[PDB]
Amino acid sequence: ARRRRAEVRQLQPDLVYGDVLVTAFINKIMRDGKKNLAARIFYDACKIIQEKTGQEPLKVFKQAVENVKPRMEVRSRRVGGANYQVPMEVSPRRQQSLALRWLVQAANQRPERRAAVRIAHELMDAAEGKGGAVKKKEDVERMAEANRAYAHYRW
Amino acid sequence: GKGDRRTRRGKIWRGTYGKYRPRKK
Amino acid sequence: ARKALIEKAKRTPKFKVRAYTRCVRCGRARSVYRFFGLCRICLRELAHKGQLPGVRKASW
Amino acid sequence: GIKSFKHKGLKLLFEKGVTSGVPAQDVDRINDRLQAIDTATEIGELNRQIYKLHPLKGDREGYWSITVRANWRITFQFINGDAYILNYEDY
Amino acid sequence: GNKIHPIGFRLGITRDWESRWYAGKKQYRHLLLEDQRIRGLLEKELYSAGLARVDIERAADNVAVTVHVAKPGVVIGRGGERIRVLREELAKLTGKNVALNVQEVQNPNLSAPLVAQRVAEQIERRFAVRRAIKQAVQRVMESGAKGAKVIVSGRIGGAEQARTEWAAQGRVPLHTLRANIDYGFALARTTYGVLGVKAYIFLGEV
Amino acid sequence: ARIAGVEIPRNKRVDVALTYIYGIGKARAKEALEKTGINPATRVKDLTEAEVVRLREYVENTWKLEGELRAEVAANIKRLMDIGCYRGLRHRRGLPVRGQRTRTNARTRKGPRKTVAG
RNA sequence: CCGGGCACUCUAACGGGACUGCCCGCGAAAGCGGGAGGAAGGAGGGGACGACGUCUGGUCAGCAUGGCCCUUACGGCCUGGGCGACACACGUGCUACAAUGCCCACUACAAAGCGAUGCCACCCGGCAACGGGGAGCUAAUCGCAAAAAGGUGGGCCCAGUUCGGAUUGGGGUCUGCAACCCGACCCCAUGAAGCCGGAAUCGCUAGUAAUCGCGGAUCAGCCAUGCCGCGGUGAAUACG
RNA sequence: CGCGGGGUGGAGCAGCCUGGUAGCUCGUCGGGCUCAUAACCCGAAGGUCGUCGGUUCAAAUCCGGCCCCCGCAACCA
RNA sequence: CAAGGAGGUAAAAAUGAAAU
Ligand SMILES: [Mg+2]
Ligand SMILES: [Mg+2]
Ligand SMILES: [Mg+2]
Ligand SMILES: [Mg+2]
Ligand SMILES: [Mg+2]
Ligand SMILES: [Mg+2]
Ligand SMILES: [Mg+2]
Ligand SMILES: [Mg+2]
Ligand SMILES: [Mg+2]
Ligand SMILES: [Mg+2]
Ligand SMILES: [Mg+2]
Ligand SMILES: [Mg+2]
Ligand SMILES: [Mg+2]
Ligand SMILES: [Mg+2]
Ligand SMILES: [Zn+2]
Repeated sequence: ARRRRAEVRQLQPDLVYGDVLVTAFINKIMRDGKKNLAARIFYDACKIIQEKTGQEPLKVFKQAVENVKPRMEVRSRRVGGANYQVPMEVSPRRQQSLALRWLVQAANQRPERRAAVRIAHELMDAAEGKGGAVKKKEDVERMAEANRAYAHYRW
Repeated sequence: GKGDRRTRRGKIWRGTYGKYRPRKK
Repeated sequence: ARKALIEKAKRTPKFKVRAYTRCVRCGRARSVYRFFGLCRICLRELAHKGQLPGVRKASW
Repeated sequence: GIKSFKHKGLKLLFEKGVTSGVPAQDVDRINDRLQAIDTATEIGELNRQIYKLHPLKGDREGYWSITVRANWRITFQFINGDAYILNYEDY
Repeated sequence: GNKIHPIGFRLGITRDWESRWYAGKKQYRHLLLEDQRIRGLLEKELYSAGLARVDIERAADNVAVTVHVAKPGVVIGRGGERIRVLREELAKLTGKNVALNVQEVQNPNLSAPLVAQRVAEQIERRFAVRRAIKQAVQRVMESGAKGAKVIVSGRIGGAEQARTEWAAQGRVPLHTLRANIDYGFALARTTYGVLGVKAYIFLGEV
Repeated sequence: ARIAGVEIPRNKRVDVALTYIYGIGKARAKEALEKTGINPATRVKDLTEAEVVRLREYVENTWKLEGELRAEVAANIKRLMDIGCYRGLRHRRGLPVRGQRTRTNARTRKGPRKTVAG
């Protein structure tokens, strides 16, 4: 019954960058608890960003996250055996989490061969507003758009 | 290939040694 | 088959592989520790009794 | 005709006369019951007062239950003049 | 229910051992069997003494054995028998230094094994169990105890129906470690079966 | 190149291409090209015809392989035809040869499930 | 490795160490929030501990025990068989379906435990399992063990394909009186199903889930992918 | 005995006329949900088309002979 | 700043188990 509001977990800043965000992204890359392979892939992809574009990956990655941020999402709620879906706003914590999660997932959805090039490209596509994650973001906002009827149920 | 008897990895998992996994040096 | 069966367990002749462990306090053939010569059941009894030198509850 | 057993003790008493699977004082009791279930051509014959016959309910539907003694039952499926799955169990 | 043996629960701090010797492997097994056969042989022809403990100590062929008894009446002055061959019959499968001592347990009403054994005798005397429990507790409580508790379980007064008679005065905290709680148990053999008597005796600590 | 009974594997490393023959596997593979003295990491694409001839001549001879040894293997099972042993009956019933568990599993010899129900 | 030294690390024996004691705010009190205080905090993180009682719960096959029954036998010994059977159904699992992947070589970084009726260094034969030798070790001395994921290099290049390892043929080793029913490994050749799971269903809130190997018990051997432990790298999220 | 209709998985019905595909509900069998049963959800299996002949390259289907089932008709003296 | 008197009321979900 959540007596405690569960305090927000804080991370360690990365190497060379100091991000309070990049490490969170590396973590999503991480599988089976191998931060070595995870971090390597991201920094690898950072080197890949430099090639296809003359931009610093610290902004390319930053803007990509900003473009894959759900303004509002759909929430299933009350009365009628939980029949309604109230479109709710998204907390900065949750926009944060969804952005990075959808990025990595869409990144591994790509037909490319190497994990680094998937990350790099999906970030470049998302920075422009083209990524498959941006599709996911825009999709979730469609659902939230179509439910404005009983949005006044709010909460 | 943790169950293939023709790998250093499968030989680890099985425990035993052999040609695919020599007893060091 | 229990009395004549704790006989064989101490008799131990005829082929070396036909010989087997067996709790002494009981007659248990399973979970017999070589260290005490007892089954897991008896061992627990005596450990609570205090009749097992040094043997003490494990908490960590 | 009894055609299949689920209880080994019951099986041995009727087949070989091996009594070491049942209680010793219920040997005659269990015997007369089994012979009755063997001779029975329909469930209606297994209806003597001393048997307290009844079909079981729930997941045991399709089964029957005559009383040996106390809380002890012989359960089975009777079908077309034959009983199957003769079990000895608690009520 | 399910509760751990209040003796084993201590062992380390509060309540020391009962067989205090050290050995490595290849020896522990043999010496423990001998040790237990001593306890087994003693219990038989020494029950009339009512022995609270059977402490045992060793030091390479030394085997010391301390028998705690309420009333050591069965020792009778040196060559008055009841000790001579009696402490010498141990070495018929031992052959080691059968050093048998005898202790005088002062108050038997504060020795848990003795309490339970007195109760278990009364069950076999066909006594009224509930009244026997009550008295034994008060008897223990009468001899200065800080808390007591006796438990007989099963087949009380014969009669087809296993029961459990319960009585306890004062304080008996089993969960506490600094407890000094003596635990005893006894089998009452009856013509209608077997029932067990637990006895808890408690004193202060800190 | 039609090495034994097969020819299929083109541009894909001779130590690997060799594997595509019933009788070669992996150990006999590098064993054959070190004994014939050919580079394992080659193209397989019809390289030096001489290396291919030597390879073919050694491999196809030496030990039995392809359809010939399939016949021998099948004949070794036909050994336990006649009035054969227990191991033959396991080849007869279609059940596992090495006495394993057949109460469950053993689907690789029994085949897919049939389901009786009762 | 020696001389020597034992301050560091470790080893294991007793101790010191926070009790929201100190500051602000709230309150009648308990207490709650917040802050320098320090390794630590408002039961620091885990163990052992399971009230009166409940389930005619479980256990006469650990053992004890009332009653009933068996005694040239419902007891006793032996050889062999069976518990391992298989048209099927459910549970708990292990290995996978690949490229944050697999293979080969090189090179690092643990803890907790076990061993002189055994662990077996280093050589020698052997593709290997293993066999011949044979040193040290009653073991923080010697041995089991190189930890493995990791790192470096190189090779496959996305196809059931160097993924996957089932199944089967042949040849061998070791324990054992003996391994056909029914043992574990080693080597050659086969290389199946599976390309990620229907209705449903499980675990876990911080060293935690996931992933990686290591030890022990029982043990001649071993059907252990189990159980009990050990450490390595190490997430996500909790509005409510 | 005269006309008309009909025999199809276990049950009840389609498909026949415009020959090459046998389909539907229920039941059955497997698996889920539940302490359990029912309901519900998932997934399967199941038919000599009454029978004997004939036409066809091919017959549940088109054509005859019997075999049952159903419905009409059997009037004037 | 403290409430009495007034009114719309959940859903679709049925059974019972085998000597006192
Ligand atoms: Mg044993
Ligand atoms: Mg088998
Ligand atoms: Mg407590
Ligand atoms: Mg019961
Ligand atoms: Mg018994
Ligand atoms: Mg079994
Ligand atoms: Mg396939
Ligand atoms: Mg594929
Ligand atoms: Mg929790
Ligand atoms: Mg069903
Ligand atoms: Mg149901
Ligand atoms: Mg007219
Ligand atoms: Mg009804
Ligand atoms: Mg009722
Ligand atoms: Zn025992």
